[PDB]
Amino acid sequence: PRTEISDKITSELVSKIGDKNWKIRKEGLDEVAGIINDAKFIQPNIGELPTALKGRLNDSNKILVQQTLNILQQLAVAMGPNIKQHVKNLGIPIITVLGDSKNNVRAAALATVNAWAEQTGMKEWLEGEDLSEELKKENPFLRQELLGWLAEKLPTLRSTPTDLILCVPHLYSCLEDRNGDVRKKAQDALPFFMMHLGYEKMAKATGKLKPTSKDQVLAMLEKAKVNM
Repeated sequence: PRTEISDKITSELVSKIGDKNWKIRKEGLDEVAGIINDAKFIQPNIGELPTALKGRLNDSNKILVQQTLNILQQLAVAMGPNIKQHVKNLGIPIITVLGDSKNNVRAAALATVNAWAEQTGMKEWLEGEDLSEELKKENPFLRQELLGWLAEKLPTLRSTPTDLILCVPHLYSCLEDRNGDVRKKAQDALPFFMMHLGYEKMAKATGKLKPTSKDQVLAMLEKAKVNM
């Protein structure tokens, strides 16, 4: 079977990963990468590792954010579909890294959520309020990347996205975002939202907008109704 590595996740190791000295944090993360690669395939119980890694997704040293993202990629491949058990606790915090100002860090975060989605499908990622609460944030890097990801994943869903409607008010915010790339990605995503929600549901959601915003969004909606 797969190897259980929970007993490798010791108090000593978790303590190193959270140390105040980056060299000791790095030593801890280096060890974790080695443990997973040597096991190759692992059981889903990874002790307190998720708490330790969540704590490094905003490390002051960007190389340790990158190292943590690579370890999260290892975990998806090594654990397989059982990594679904960790999506809400550990996967969603990866989404916040799409808001990094460093292009190479954002790129690694996107690759990481895609590596997980290959194992888990998109259902857990789109369920409930968690993703919409990230899209809500006025970070143009986060909005851009998340809208791009939605446009790519929405036509491939194996389960109806129950809570896609929760993203809609923030999608509409993005249609008028200050950032032009955000506006472009929101426009790209619009028809893929509509394929699941339908026009009337999306048109109803414009009620909460100010009259000027409501007017432009409805016009964008009419045009996407061509592709229906």
